Order: sequence, then structure tokens, then C-alpha cells
Amino acid sequence: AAAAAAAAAAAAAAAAAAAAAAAAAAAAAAAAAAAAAAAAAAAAAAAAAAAAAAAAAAAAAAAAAAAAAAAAAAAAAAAAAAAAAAAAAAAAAAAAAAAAAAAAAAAAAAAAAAAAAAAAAAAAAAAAAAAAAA
RNA sequence: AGAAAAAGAAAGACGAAGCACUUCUUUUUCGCCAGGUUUACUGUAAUUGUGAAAAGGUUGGAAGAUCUGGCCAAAGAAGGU
Repeated sequence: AAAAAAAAAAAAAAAAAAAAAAAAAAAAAAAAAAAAAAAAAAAAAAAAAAAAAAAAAAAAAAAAAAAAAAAAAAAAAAAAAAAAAAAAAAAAAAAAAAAAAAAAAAAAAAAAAAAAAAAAAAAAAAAAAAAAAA
């Protein structure tokens, strides 16, 4: 950060967050806000990704839903990808059991991509059927 | 694979500026097949038909011969009168 490293500093922040920086139900958002400006919308998406990893505040399901809604609204590739993926992982808002055919298929029909990111994660944890059709 | 993050892109209806501001809701990226859905028609093989050039006197059956003298040649390859 004294090397003014927007990039390398957000890098180290994701690094330590994965390397077990505290979560503490507040340390999550603490490190995330610390990383959020970092001259990079991608850096804020990386903060949100390390956040979804450290599931302290990530258990706010509709909150991850709204954050990723604004993200995939603004067309943030890294944000939509990491957020929605680890969201479906921590059972946050990416699908359902009665509106999953809408939710997941709409994350794909968002735009032309995050379809391949579903193939990265979300299609893997599809769970949009217990069948073979979907 | 070992565990040692990853790396991506379309239109339509809705508010708005009479479009774009993006926010919700569906849309497709050929292994090799096969008609077709009209082509912006224009530069880039060729066939066949066309494809130029003045007159006079002489002998002879008849001139292309002859004497006098002009014209074409990217045609003086040839073939008949």
C-alpha cells in the first residue's frame, strides 16, 4: 500500500483473508472495506469473494443477493462470477427448489457470459434438477 | 489431478429524451451433412462472325501478264477467278 499498490495490496488482502484473516462477524466486512476502494472495482469484487469465503457476514443471503444484483446489474464479470458462485456454495441466492429454473437460468441469461462462469462453478453445483433433463 | 484460486461475453421492453442511462426476462458459437435464401455485380479464361488497301493504256480468249502509276500491312499463312 506504500508501494501505492492498488493491485498488489488487494492481492495481499485476498491472500491473508484466505490465509485466515479474522472473520469475527465484523472482521470480514472490516477487511473487505479496507480492500474495497483499492483503485479497482475488481478489487472490491475480490474483497467480496474473500468475504463469501469467510462466511461470517456471507450468511446474509438476501444481502449477497442484492450486492451481486447490483454487480451483475453493472455488468461486473469478476463480481458476478465469484459472488454468485460462492453464494450458491454457501447456499445464498443463486437458485431455489421452486424458482431455480428461473434463478439459475436467469443468471445464465444475464448476458452471454456467467454462462461459462456457471460452467466454472455454478453449473458444477447446478442442483437445478434431480433428473437428467436440466 | 497431485494441494499450491481463476479468468470468459447478446437482443428485447422498460424509464427516458424522442436513446441510452441500465434494470428485469429469454438468446446461441459446425465433428461433417445439405439445399438454398438470392447474390453486388466488376474487375479477372475463351468459342464465333466482323476483320484495311485508285486508278488508267498495252498484248491476249480471258490479265493476276504488261506499261503508267497510287494505297494497306498486328493481314506479303493460304486458297480460287
